Amino acid sequence: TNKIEVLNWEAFSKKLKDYSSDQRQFHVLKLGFENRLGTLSTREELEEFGKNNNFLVINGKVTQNIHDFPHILVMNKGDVIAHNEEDYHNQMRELRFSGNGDLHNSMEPKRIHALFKIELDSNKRQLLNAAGLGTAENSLKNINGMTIYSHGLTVDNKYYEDYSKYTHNSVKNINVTKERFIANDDLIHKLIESSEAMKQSSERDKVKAFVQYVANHTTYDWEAANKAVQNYADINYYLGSDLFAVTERQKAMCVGFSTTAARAFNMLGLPAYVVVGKNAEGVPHATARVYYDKKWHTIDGTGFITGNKHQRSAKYSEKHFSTIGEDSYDVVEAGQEPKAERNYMIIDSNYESWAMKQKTADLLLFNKEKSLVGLDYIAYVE
Amino acid sequence: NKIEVLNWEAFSKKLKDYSSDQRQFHVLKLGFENRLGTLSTREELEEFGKNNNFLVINGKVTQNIHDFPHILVMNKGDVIAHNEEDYHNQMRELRFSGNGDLHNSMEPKRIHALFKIELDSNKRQLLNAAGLGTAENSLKNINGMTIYSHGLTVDNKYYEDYSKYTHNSVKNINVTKERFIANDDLIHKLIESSEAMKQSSERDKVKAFVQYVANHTTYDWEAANKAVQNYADINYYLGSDLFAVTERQKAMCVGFSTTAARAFNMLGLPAYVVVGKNAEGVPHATARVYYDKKWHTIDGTGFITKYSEKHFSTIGEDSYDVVEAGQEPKAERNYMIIDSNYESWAMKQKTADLLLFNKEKSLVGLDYIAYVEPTYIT
Repeated sequence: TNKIEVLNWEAFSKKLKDYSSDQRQFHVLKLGFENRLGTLSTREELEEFGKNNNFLVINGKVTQNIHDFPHILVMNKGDVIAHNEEDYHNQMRELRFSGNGDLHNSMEPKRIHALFKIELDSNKRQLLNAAGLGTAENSLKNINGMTIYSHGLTVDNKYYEDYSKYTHNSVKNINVTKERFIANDDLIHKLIESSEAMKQSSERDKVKAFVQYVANHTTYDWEAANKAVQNYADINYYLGSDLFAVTERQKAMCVGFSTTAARAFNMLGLPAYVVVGKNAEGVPHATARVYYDKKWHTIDGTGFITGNKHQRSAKYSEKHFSTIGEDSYDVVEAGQEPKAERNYMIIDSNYESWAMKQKTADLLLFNKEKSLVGLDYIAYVE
Repeated sequence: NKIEVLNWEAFSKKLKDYSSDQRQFHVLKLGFENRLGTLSTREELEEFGKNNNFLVINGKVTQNIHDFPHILVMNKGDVIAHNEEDYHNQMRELRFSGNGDLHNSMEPKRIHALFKIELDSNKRQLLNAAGLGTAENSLKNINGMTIYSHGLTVDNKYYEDYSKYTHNSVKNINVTKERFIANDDLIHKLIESSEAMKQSSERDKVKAFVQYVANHTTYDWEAANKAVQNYADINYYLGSDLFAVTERQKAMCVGFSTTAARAFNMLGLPAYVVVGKNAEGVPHATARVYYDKKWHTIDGTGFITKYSEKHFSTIGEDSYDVVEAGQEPKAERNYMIIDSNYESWAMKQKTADLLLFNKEKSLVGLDYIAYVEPTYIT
């Protein structure tokens, strides 16, 4: 009866070149999945599918003619094809748990397939659910002259997919490569360009311009900030706070804003670092400290959060006009305990005295070339 | 001073040579202030050898630190500076975590030395100003000689925070049959402790178990509150899966219901897990459980930040309207979506078969059928 060969991309590609040399695009079906894995796929994209899938040849045929278009059949590398009924029933005798798979590297749900009808019925799936487990759903594909049936082989925690989204989000921003970091520095450079900060005369107006631009093109993450004030554990806090938040994600919280700003200011020859303290409403906050016009300043790049105002005291007036809230924080020295509990930033004066005297490009530590003021400029004078 | 770095094989050779009598070691890992192992065996040392190499200092394989033998290890990948210049070369250009081959692992690497090396506060302030971090300065004084360590690779400064999410996301999936069986054992302990088997009637077994579990498991009100705030949260899954009440000892409705359903099938009380809305109109889950000739809705969700007998009677048992799979609820309040055809099928099964796996952990053996209820008066 019907034969099925399982080949990898190398072997399959050979057969493809023999039986379909003129064919340039292919649809691709993956056994166990509703939608095409690929539509109008090229041989390069086929090869890419070959990393996680093997290819099927059925009765000598490399493709299935479906609505007059060649379809390639693939399946997950750990899947099994039951040869006959006896084999299938051997295979389903005992629940097969995901963690006991031989190949350690791939423990996503495996499937079993057969040219005869196989399924796991709603009763068995209800019992799996009753043990907190899940397993891939029933499905089939009608092809040329036969039908291939599929369903879960391994059982696992029924929340596997939900969890695995957290796996992905938890790793996509760590193990950062030098390439990733340089590309981010490019994103910052582009923010600097778009802000037109370099077109400003004074250093102060450079700051103003960049801060206002970023505030006008980055979403503040109200939800995550909300959950963070009620110290509720949230991966979104980190996604809004790290070096990729305003640049890649375009959605950020205070630490994100302040880190992107500090990086940008150092590029612009304006000695900067990130500080933390508390809101004028007592809630934990973060800002940048930036050196310009002979002084270290507190710059709050997220000055739109608090609906409630608080004036006073006079140093020396509101007439010292700022439209980015320059130096509106009290400062607390690193080490010293905060004597108040609102409207302070914890600064480090030794570091500030040190930083203002360094070559600004050195302050970048790495990728020093992206400095916009060369490699020798020092902000401090006399 | 001489420091030599050995994998577990070679080090085991030398340990056999010089410390055969010692069957337990404490284990210090360079760059870490706590011990890595406490009274570790050679088994556990071998496990340590998967991600760490072993230090041999001036020929010695073991150290007397507080009148007990200690072994020094360090992460594979960590580097040793031999002199000031060598140290400068290693540090000359930022080393990013993701640029190791490695092939494994990609955890922060550290650099070590027998002379003073540190990443001072200035440098860490600049790293911080880049959104970057690296391992802390650290120190071990072994026997008059001092081993200095600090971070070597740099990465996203939230590396540790993200990695807790990585860990929590994978620790409960790729479940092994051994893990599943051990979870069944945890459930058995809950049953024993609940004294449910020592009750006379089915209803009392159900009440005892549900009560005990709801009284000895933390209800995760935060996760629940955020779930009704439709704020995506890994803690929902941690409070909902099969390890929630058993391992985590902290759960929401699906967790309580799933553990209870499993226990009831073990106890010979046909059970499955159903969803719907509680009396407030918010998404809830319960267990449907067969006993006393009827299918019942059992809501065993706890309240501890006491689940009483009154609560069981008025809320825990049969307090929901049932709606058939496929049908619309009367209001969006106080209903559970059941499968009547499934209920009819399951109640006639050998209850061990309802467990699908680890059937020998059935507390009523292999032949128990709940549907056997042959007289009217009971």
